[PDB]
Amino acid sequence: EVQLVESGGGLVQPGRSLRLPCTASGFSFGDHAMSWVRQAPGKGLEWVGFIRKTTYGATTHYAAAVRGRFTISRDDSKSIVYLQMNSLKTEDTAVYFCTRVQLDYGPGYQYYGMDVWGQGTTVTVSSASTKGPSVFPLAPSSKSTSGGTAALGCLVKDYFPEPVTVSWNSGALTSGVHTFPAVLQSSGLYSLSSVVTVPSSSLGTQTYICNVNHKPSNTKVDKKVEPKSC
Amino acid sequence: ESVLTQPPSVSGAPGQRVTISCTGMNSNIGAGYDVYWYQQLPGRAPKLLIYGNSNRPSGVPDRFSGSRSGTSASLAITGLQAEDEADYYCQSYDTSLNGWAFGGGTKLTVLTQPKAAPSVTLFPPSSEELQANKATLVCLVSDFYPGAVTVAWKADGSPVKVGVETTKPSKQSNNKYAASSYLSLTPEQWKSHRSYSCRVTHEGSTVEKTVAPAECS
Ligand code: NA
Repeated sequence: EVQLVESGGGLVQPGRSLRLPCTASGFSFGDHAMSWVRQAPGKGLEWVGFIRKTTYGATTHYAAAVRGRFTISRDDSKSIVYLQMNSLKTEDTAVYFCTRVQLDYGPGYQYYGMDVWGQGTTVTVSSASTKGPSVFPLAPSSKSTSGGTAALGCLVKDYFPEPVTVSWNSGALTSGVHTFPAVLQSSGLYSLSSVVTVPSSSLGTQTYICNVNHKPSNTKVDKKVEPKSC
Repeated sequence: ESVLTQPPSVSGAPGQRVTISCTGMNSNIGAGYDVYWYQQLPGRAPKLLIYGNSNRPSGVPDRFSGSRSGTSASLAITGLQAEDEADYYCQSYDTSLNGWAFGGGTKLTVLTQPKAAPSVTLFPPSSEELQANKATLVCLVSDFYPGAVTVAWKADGSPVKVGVETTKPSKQSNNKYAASSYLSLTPEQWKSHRSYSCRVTHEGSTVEKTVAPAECS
């Protein structure tokens, strides 16, 4: 079957460079233009650039955001197309997909839909390294209490890499708990929150502790979440 | 996106017909550039769905149809099936960008449970974080269906876009969805305003919660 396989992902510092090879199989690589597309974590698709067949000079065309920084090239004898990324910026962080441009003929011209996609490879541009989280309480108050139910939680900030797990009262409190996925800040560090809803009457009588584990930094944090009388 | 505009979400029950619009410009669809559609199933790479405005690749069933008229394109799904839950992206060439442009993407939900409006809780910076010279507002959204919201922030009634981070919705234990959004501020920014608000839009309706820096400090 037709197949594309990217390699070469990884973590690289801003201002450095990385090459991604993409190997094609199951079709005649040289018969097709090839196109790169990227998808930053949580975001939509964004075209990177494409390269024509060698018989036409293998000319290339890029999105404005990577012009003068990224270079696409191809080697038809090895069925490989390369994405050379120079001058990397944090906002280049994305999954990079290698794609094949179709040959289907329309009314007087060829279409250019991307009809085969690789699985994609992650490129992270960041100066972050292993870092344990800071844990802050999200104290319950009148502003988080509705109809006799109070929400409280804990904010787990600026850690690397994923993941952290959160439990409440050592696993004894599970009803109403939700731990959210993390957000990636531009600094390259992650943050998340965990929330639980409890009866507002229990607040003076029950203790609530969120247990944060970040195994990459060998850190555990048990944060007491005290209610605010406002 | 800028030059191609899609609705962030669309939904319907199994068997229904839904449409996804792709509103273009005279620098792309209106100038005659063809429209392409890509389907991205959750956790997968995109696949070509429609090429050259209305053509289906082999392997794409005929409940998918594409049309174009003027500066607009549209993807119809006639007879929604469960496996069609996916993000859909339209794509066209744009001469003001001189590149291949994508719409922002539409999440299609195939409804399997009753719709449910979101609950919203907004947390101010904790004193502990403030004492560490940082400030994060935390807006938590829960118990909603389908799993698509938009979150906007305000300071003193005025929009604020810098410093915002939002997660894509994910399932809670009760099978509804939750989402979170964060506003990062300096302690001085926080203290300098009278109010901060998060506004959560779900199915064209909006829930807004407000905190005041002068309270709970
Ligand atoms: Na070509």
